[PDB]
Amino acid sequence: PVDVSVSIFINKIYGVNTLEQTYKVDGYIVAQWTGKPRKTPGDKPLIVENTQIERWINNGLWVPALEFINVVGSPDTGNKRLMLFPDGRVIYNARFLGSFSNDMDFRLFPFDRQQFVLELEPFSYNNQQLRFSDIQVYTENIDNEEIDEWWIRGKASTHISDIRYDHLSSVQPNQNEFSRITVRIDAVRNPSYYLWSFILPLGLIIAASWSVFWLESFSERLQTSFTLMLTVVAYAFYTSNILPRLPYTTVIDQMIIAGYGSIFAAILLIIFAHHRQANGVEDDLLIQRCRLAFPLGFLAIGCVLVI
Amino acid sequence: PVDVSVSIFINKIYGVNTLEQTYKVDGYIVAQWTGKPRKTPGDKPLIVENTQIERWINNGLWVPALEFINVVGSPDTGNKRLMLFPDGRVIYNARFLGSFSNDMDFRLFPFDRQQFVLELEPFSYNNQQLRFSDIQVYTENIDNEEIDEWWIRGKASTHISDIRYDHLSSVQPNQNEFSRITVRIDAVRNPSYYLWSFILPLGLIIAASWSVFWLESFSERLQTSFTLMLTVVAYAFYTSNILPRLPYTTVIDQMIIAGYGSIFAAILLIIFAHHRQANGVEDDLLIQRCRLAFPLGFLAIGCVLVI
Amino acid sequence: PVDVSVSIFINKIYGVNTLEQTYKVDGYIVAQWTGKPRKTPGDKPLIVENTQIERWINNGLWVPALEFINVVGSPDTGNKRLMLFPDGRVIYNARFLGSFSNDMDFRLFPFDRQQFVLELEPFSYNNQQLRFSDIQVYTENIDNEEIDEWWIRGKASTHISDIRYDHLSSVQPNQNEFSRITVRIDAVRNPSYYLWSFILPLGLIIAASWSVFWLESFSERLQTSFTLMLTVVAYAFYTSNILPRLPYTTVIDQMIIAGYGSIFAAILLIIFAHHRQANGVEDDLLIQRCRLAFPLGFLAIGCVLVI
Amino acid sequence: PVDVSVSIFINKIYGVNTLEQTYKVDGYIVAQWTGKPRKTPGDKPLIVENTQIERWINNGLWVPALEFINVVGSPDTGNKRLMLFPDGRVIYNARFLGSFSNDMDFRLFPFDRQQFVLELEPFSYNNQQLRFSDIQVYTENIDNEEIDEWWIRGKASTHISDIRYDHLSSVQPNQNEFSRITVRIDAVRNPSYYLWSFILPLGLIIAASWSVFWLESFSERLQTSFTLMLTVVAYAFYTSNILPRLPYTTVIDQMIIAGYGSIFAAILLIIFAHHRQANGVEDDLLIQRCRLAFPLGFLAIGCVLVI
Amino acid sequence: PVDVSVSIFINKIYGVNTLEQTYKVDGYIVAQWTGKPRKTPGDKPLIVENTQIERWINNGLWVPALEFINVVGSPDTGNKRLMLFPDGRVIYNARFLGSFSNDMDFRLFPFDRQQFVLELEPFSYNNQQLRFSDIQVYTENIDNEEIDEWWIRGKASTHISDIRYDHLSSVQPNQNEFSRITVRIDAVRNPSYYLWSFILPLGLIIAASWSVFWLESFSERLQTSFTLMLTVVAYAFYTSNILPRLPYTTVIDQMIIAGYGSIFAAILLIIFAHHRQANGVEDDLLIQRCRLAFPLGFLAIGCVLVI
Repeated sequence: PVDVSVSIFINKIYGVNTLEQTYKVDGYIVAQWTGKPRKTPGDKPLIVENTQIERWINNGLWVPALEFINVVGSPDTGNKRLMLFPDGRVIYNARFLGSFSNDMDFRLFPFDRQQFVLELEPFSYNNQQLRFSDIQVYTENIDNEEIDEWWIRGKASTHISDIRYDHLSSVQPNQNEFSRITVRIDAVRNPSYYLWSFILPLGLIIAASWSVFWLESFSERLQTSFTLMLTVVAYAFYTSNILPRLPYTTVIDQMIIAGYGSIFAAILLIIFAHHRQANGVEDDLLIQRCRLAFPLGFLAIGCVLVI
Repeated sequence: PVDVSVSIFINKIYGVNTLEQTYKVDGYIVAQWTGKPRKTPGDKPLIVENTQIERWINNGLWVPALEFINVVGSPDTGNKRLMLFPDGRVIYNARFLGSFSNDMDFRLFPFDRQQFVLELEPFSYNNQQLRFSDIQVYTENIDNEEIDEWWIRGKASTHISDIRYDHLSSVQPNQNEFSRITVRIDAVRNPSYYLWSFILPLGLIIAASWSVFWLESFSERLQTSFTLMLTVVAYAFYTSNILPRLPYTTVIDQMIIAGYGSIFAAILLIIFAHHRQANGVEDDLLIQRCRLAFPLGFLAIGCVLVI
Repeated sequence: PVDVSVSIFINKIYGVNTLEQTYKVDGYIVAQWTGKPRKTPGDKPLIVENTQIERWINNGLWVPALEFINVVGSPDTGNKRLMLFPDGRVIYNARFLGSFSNDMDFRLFPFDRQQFVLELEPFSYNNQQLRFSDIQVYTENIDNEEIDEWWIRGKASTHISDIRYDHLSSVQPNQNEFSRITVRIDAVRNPSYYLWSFILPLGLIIAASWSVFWLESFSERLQTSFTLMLTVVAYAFYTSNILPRLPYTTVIDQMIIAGYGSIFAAILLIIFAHHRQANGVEDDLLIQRCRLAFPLGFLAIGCVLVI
Repeated sequence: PVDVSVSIFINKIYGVNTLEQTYKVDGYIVAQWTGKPRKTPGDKPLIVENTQIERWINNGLWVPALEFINVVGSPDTGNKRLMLFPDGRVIYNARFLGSFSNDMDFRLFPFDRQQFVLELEPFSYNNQQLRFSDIQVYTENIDNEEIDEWWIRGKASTHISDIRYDHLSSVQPNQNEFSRITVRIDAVRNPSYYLWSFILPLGLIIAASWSVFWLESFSERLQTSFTLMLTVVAYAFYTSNILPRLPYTTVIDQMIIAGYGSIFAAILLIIFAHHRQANGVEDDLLIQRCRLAFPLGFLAIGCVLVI
Repeated sequence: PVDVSVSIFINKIYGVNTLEQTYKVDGYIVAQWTGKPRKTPGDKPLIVENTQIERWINNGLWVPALEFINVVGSPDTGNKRLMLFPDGRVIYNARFLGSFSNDMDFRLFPFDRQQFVLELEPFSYNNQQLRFSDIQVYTENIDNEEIDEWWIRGKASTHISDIRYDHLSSVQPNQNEFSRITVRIDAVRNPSYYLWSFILPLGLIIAASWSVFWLESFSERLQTSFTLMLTVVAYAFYTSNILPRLPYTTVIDQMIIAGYGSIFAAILLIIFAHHRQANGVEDDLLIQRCRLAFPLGFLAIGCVLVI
């Protein structure tokens, strides 16, 4: 009933792939388990680097394949080493860089929370069980991440449960429960850039759109609308090119629709004000003085987007 | 005439390449077939991991190469294992990530169907036959697809047919029929994002184009048209940059031309309105009152685009 | 002087790189040639799959290297198999996918003609000759290129010629002539998409530009032109991002320049209309009525663009 | 306590990945260390190239794995050679190209300060220490950066420090201190292109925005403001697409937000001038003559962005 | 002091990386050198293809590793063959595809002169020299043609000089001079595409920019200019997106600044014309008649930019 200790050193997470739901993790991994003792050179432990390891297997060294369950494609294995002890126990060490997969919601784009997860599990062993799992990191929050991508409000989160896999259990009846280490790391999106540089300009554009009501004539009002209309389309484009592509509406992406709407609603009022009259051409007394009433109407509906 | 069991675990479909007609499939695959019984260590089945497998072949172990017929390029093979049973039967297991090809129509872009398909067939064996095929997916539709991209409808279509391959049969007369597994999965595109953020703004922009007939003057009418023209071209760009590039007209793309036409037709009326007159000056009294006759004409053309 | 029959199964191409002049080809290749007989297990021919093939070479099996002359970089060799016959003849089979290069003229962009080419020739053999060559495409022209950019044309083209290579021919005097299979498949560009969505709106835009002459004033005429100018600049951008990048002027690219001229010519006329008078301020009575004389002037130069 | 001399020849930096904080370094690396003396063919030193090196290891030649700690994924090892000297000493030479990572502040974008760094450390040895470190570079500052992208202020550097690694350490009590070479090179972004072609055009536009106050009418003033609004949205787009993507506000990114504001502030004054009056419609006599008082207000706040 | 002849067949140059200063070269390379005579099968020369080569080295065949000094990462080695002669001399042939680097000045962007370079040098041998070097190019110009991106001013140059490498000269005292082939090919920029399709439209816009002086009113003049400003920003974006990214100001990039200035300068005159008066509102009679004096002022500054 083989015991396996596991420790995973995390060096770097990088590259969220918003569409494919994919991120890259570089780091090391450690497995420790005790086997039959052997004579080593001297009596100090014997060290085996890279290319040499595969040879020891051909002479009867059992070395379990540890698969990353949730990695997308075999990861980049850097240097790898074995530490064989004269008393038997064996240490497998390897550096990796791999593209891992997990479910993640991006609907709250400028203010995200995400959880990056690793799932390690032996490739073909059910009564070889994973003893304990450990990780690390070295950072400081809240501090220097007005420089950084986002804050890692969060920490370790170890699991290591057992998985059933109820399919073709008759291949080996009664035994198909595999030991799976699961690690998860929480993180929040530093909104600084998307607020200071995206949320703000869009609102001003939407806000400046309302100043159309202070134009004295009607032709002035209506013609200006199409320039404001064009202004939203441009900002919608600048939004879409730079922001990460997604198959749903982000908070920013909804704000873009809010601009498209606010200007189109004015379009209807500007026209309906002209032809809801007592004669033929009269801008309805009290109607064109929604100058500070359209901003109130827009802000009122923009508080139901929150809850 | 060797019998071969096959089981295919499907983990993930992701990243369709609309231009090249290509999608990626990550998962596992299993092959089982019984051969001459042999002595294993103890009497437990023997487990052979990764590199050791290629060695076992050099001692005369026949292991059929199973090629993916519809894969584009050799796939990324992760971990692989053999299970040699003392009673003869052998279970080949490997994790695979590969880019597969299938016919895909994207003309109805925001409302696709589609069928993701696998085709497995031994690389050099016609008597060796595929016994039975199974597929395993652990997803839920419709449910979390507001965070994903696709809705899946079908869920397990399996075939296992036979192929003729009638070329150069005199090399071996009478025998050239191969056993081919066929897996097919139906799926539908989540129209949500392209409606709320692409179909929606485009219609409003096209709709606002019609309000030009409510401009009083003719210089206003004709001059304003050119501003609307620019608005469509801009939105065509924003459409073209973010939407997946294709060599045919999508539904949006047809709606995009619909705008281009409405504006050029409006241009024609606006000018024809001015010089289809009685004497000096008269803008044809009723023709500038197609204010809600141009909207009706467009929706009529937008209902024959559907069927 | 060994004879070698070769047949090339072509599966798909699909991904043209217009700048690098490059297309991808996936398919199979077969080589058959008769050698000294041998004893096979039983008397059935012996099958060798992939890694085992390289083992047979180390025991003196000569397997000629067939190089793709016009492939850019080593192609992806999928599965490969040998067929060793008891009567001597040997069949080499392999699946390939590679990016090939050929000269391709794209000057007539929306209406291209191309020739996709494979060139196979042994890597180091002058008196080992290719017996006869075969090509298996199956597709059905005119038909499905409604969905794929191209259109298949004339199909199979085989040569099997001799090459001189007169440089360092003194390295091996009197013998430097190689047997080269040459495959060529002609193709035409499906213009449907670029017409309905690029050529057509462009014509509408250029046509609408001429309508400036029906604007009454001169300040109106000149001012509106600058909006038309910006409209043309926008369409080049929308064109340039989506269309395939090239180092020469395509047909579309020329049509784009026509707008730049028509507007700049109008700018000059509209201004010259104002200051070609008898008295201070009189728009030359006939010249501003080139309203349907710019439409005629444009079309005359666009039929000398044809020949 | 094995001594190892190290010299790292740097051939090329380049291709900074501003988002991933990543740069590539091409060059050679040399390891020299004296071992048990013996006999070479003749007495000239023995040279072992590439594929041959891997053979020598299996007969007991210890060659330590030198890992690039800050490389992202195993780097590309070009050619490698061993020089075994008859007096014992051995020279390991290999050409490498790998993607290295380091912390990079880009908040000062057009005037960045970065430090590209190598961190070398043995993969599995605690009393085998790095003797001395050398680097070779051959550059000139301030001079060729007319063309080169990077001004260098420092003249390389070398550390060769000690690392604790206080984890896992009871596996080997008393011994867990590793030797790490650190090489660091200072460099700056060179403002020429971003000033002459990005900073300058932005400033001119913001200045021209203020000339809106010199329009006689109010409709002229307010309508034109929306045109300036549209222009800024365009320029933010042109900046964002071409400039390197970052998760924070660069100097340019800050300058962009100021433009968005100046127009919205002008819009408000233009309006407040109109309705901060003695009657109902009088542009407040002094306030619309902030024509050269908005420029003064802009220049004063743009000096607090510096400090 | 072994003599080695080298001949390099060049098949294709393609894919300039303007930022990284990098180009791709596909072709073959040939090495010829005379050694101890050996007995071959029969007396014909023996041919060794690919995988078989590395085996011959392990039996004492010395084959020098030839490194491309300015190649960025180890290149893709296609097929390789040995021709061992009974009289001793040995011919190494291999097809290579690799990414090479060189310094490239792009400041005169649309009209460059460039020099593509290969640099070959043995990896670990100082008294084995390159006898004579030959390369085969077949590049005729002016003619090729009809147009392209570069033209060819020659065929090549062939140094084959001696290198010092003065760092660590005591590794082997008194002998550290290596033989390095240097091949260089000159090329000139085919400007055709960038003139007709980029330079020409800019001039029309810049020329049309001056037509603002023929606008009658001042509100006409000043308001219209803000539209012209937008036109340049649009064109800079379209320029920068399609044109190759660079770290310095191209000729085009300066022409873009020339527009930015001419339009901003017009703004200044247009306003100064209004307030350099005798009464209060009189447009200074001669100054607004710089309509064809600003074209003259602009053309003069574009001729000292030349020298």
